[PDB]
Amino acid sequence: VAIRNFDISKISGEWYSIFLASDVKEKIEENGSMRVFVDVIRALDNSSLYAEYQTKVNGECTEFPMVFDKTEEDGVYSLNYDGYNVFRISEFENDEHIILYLVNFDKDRPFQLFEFYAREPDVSPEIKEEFVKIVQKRGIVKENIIDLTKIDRCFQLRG
Amino acid sequence: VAIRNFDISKISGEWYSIFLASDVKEKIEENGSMRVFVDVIRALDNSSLYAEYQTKVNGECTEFPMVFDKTEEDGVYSLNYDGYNVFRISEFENDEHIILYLVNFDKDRPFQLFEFYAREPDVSPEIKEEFVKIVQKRGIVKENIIDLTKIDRCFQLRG
Repeated sequence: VAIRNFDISKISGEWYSIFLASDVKEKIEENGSMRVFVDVIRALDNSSLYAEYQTKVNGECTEFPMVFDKTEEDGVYSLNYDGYNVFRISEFENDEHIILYLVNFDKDRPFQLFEFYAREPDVSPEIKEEFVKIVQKRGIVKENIIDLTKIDRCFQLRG
Repeated sequence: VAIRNFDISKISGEWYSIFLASDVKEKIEENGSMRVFVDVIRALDNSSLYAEYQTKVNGECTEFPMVFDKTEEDGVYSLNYDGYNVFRISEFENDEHIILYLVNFDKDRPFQLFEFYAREPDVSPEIKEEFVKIVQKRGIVKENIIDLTKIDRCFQLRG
């Protein structure tokens, strides 16, 4: 229930991607642009955030960096990747879990996307349930929630 | 069908609010923060946009300005009003109609909102139909679409 602002001095280091949820399924499905799995986040110099992601293109595991630029609103960041994106990072229940709400402002097909990150590769079933509920309040349906701990997240490449 | 980038040199002057649509109805209902009716838009100096809005608080017509700040993405603007908002302005079918897609990044209750502006106070039924369809693709339901030409938009104050 407890969704608060993340303290950015606590964010750096290794994370895992737990769920992806979106009202445009194709973005988080096999070969979608947002089917990506976090590895590490680092705080850069001007308040920008750096992250490395694994992803599978055509069945092979790859990796690439992203950078997130701080907006004037706290906990809110913009990101140039498959167009322009704005999202908020929040702490979910405690500082070991991050809930992420993003929108991509594509002219023709914008969409909303949730990411859920944890310091552990898998989470308790209670956390999962609270996550689905939250996404369902945003109006996304359960079919569109993809549980990532049940697939290949390219762990061979982490580090 | 034709949804393109608005040419900002064509934007200034008088507009009218035609519809409001949102997945959080209360924002566009009587006394909601987003139940607002455009009057005029002006282009400012640094690419910022200025607009004046009428609104009814507790049954009396009022007015106040808003300013929209240009992001790096074209057609996309941020706005500090009832928290932090990001939206895209597009031309709808022709330069006399603007379709507006906004998100408010409130931590606890974010929402999506569409505004529809025209150079005329009312529009053809074809335009209306295309508008509802577009909103329904975004996953908002018809009950949440409020047709503004059927209420009081405080015209006494325009000018």
